[PDB]
Amino acid sequence: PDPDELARRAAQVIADRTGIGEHDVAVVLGSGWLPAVAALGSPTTVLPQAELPGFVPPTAAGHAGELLSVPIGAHRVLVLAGRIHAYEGHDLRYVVHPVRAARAAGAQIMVLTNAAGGLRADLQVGQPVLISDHLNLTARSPLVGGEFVDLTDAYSPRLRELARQSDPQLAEGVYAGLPGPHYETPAEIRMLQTLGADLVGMSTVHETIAARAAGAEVLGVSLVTNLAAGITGEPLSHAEVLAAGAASATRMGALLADVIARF
Amino acid sequence: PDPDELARRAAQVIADRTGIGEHDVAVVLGSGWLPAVAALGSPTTVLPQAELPGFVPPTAAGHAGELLSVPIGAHRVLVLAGRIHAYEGHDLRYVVHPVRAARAAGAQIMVLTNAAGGLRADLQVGQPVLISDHLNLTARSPLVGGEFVDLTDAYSPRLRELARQSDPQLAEGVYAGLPGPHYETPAEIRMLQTLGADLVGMSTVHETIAARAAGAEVLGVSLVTNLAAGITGEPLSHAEVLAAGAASATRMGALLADVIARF
Amino acid sequence: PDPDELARRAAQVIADRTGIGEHDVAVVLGSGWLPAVAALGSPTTVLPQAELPGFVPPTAAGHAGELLSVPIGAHRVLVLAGRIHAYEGHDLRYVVHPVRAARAAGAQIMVLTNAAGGLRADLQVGQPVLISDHLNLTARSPLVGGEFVDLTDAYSPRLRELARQSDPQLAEGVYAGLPGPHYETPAEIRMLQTLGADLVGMSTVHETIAARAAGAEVLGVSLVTNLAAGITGEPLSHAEVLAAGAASATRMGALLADVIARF
Ligand code: HPA
Ligand code: HPA
Ligand code: HPA
Repeated sequence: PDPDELARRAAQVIADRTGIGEHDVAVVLGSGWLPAVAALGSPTTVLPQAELPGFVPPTAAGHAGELLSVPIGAHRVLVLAGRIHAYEGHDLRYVVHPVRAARAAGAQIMVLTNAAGGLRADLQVGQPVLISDHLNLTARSPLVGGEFVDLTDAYSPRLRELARQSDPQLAEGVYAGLPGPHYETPAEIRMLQTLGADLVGMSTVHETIAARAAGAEVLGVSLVTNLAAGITGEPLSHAEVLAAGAASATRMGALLADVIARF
Repeated sequence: PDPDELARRAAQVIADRTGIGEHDVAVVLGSGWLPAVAALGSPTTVLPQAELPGFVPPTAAGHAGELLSVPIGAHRVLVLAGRIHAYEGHDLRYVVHPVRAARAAGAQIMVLTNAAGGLRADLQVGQPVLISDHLNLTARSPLVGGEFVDLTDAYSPRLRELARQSDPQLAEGVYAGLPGPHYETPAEIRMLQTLGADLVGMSTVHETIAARAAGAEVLGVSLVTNLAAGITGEPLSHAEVLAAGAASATRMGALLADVIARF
Repeated sequence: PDPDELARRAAQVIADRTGIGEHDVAVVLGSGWLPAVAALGSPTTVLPQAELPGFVPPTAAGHAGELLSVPIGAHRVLVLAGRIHAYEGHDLRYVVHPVRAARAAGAQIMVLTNAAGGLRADLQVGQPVLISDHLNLTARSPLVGGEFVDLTDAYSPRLRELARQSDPQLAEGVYAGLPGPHYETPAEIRMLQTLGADLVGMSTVHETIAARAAGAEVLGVSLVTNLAAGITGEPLSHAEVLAAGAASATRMGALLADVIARF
């Protein structure tokens, strides 16, 4: 039950079931990014997350997602379809366990994807934005002892350059992670603008900190699924977030495959 | 024990005990606002909150307040005398249950009142200020699943206009909700000024988010009970907060009755 | 088990074991400040914190620190060697219990020391900085009822003047307390700069609020152990923090002894 022990055990199961000793990249799919899977490549192995140690919070029954093993270029990639966010009420160890288990299975790069509100003038709905840095505004950490991790270049600049070779149209921005699940007030958005954020969302920051803690590099990719509250007046809804996710799914899947191949 | 089930059950008790099928407005009284009750109108039914499902946190014995049924104009109003704030240590479901139960009893408008420190130059002690928007600075939410609520116009502009017809002297401002129960340092107040806040307090933000989630409109009213730490130098105390509440009680009760009548 | 009852009981043990009815000053040593003890003075009594009521969180076995009784000038000083921070996962009552117990043993002044990242241009590694005020950015409080404490001059200006008589080179600054244990991103540091912070760390804010709540004056002293993330590019590590602590230990111990003597 130490998160690191269940991570090791998950990796044993992954290697055993896939035949693959080392998956060197992993992908965590954001809200609304699920339809991008087909466009990533064809999975050779599909593992229910429930059949893997440490993925499911002990209580609250509910059909977790899948973990896919997908060849992308010269990489074997672990793709996380379905995830748990802090707003679900479970210990952060479940929010970040996929990262830790992927790391234990050999992932040296974590591609952490999300749905985000755009805060910056230039941003359009459907636009992918690389994460240059983050503001963790949750007052929490997935780390528990005296485990001090340096977050300078938490979002690898070189993976960034790598990504922009694949799509020179890729802007980058600072992502603010909030608890959710309520969206923000217009006043809260003006505040985030003041604090230096370009993107806003309810995930990612803990996955990033756990990745860094475990020694992996991180590429962060936001899909702008809406403009942030108050910027245009358009109402925010999860259905609208899923809808933007699904409209951009072939683009996102294709982008991720090209970038990952380039690693 | 689902908060929505205890809300429904509370509403059954309310309708049964008051004879009133639908209370279409509710009022949550702020710290120090208790003496305003007399001035709201005469209650036809008084219900100990302890006799209502879901109001009292299982543990920590202590004499909760009352829920009053009060005719105000063409409305039957549920008035909450006594409440629980997050600084008490209980699950947020108890902080917001009065809102949810009022909603289940038919309230389509929640008048959420509070005591606040004034951050903006123009503000005087004893002055009521409408809440135009809020900064939730608690890192928490009363919502728990994937329950995504849009907080654009969380504080109904039209209820605002409505209120100002009753008292054209009503300024409005952005309210920052903090955890408490310690008051703020002068440095924290300068920070809140930078973040765009006009008012500061230890309640309200969760009641507002739960209201919106449940489909009610919100009118937020702050009594400025003191200037925020560092602005004038005057020391902050709860006795001083209660004292300002009590000095302004007839004014506040009268204001609320007039505004509510106008709904 | 009320924190105040275990505080009283700890003070009974302290007075019994030291022979000293009243220790009028206490010192809480920061990360990396442990080697400063020798330079404070020679302890007359050394008490394992485990032998004192309320210091150790019920679970998670681990060798706590010591509480030392040290004559410094005309004062008997309680010196805390080893402490618990919020990032350890324990209830805040354990983070602040040393303050409360010291107060119950007669401490009217708490010298709260820490390791901090420097955010302001002028700051050098190894430099002690007095805390003029704080930003509590944890979304938490060590206070639990309706216990409202005014934090105006939480860091006694007069103790400040007192300290600067001992070392006229002492700059002062606003300290931001964050949860940790991950260090900050460069974007988070630019945000803290915007919010008015000069120093950043993972302790102190709760000890200060508990001190004030209990009626003690506070002197806050940060050792700048590194420049904050992104300011110079230098990587942050706990080993580097301990190393700066140890290099500055004789200076810090000597400074504290001189200042405390002057009280
Ligand atoms: O605007 C947003 N805010 C918070 N989370 C989100 N997830 C998608 N869009 C948003
Ligand atoms: O100044 C304040 N700060 C926080 N809460 C308050 N409640 C009344 N006044 C205040
Ligand atoms: O830079 C810092 N940030 C947070 N905590 C710290 N403790 C020492 N230095 C630091």
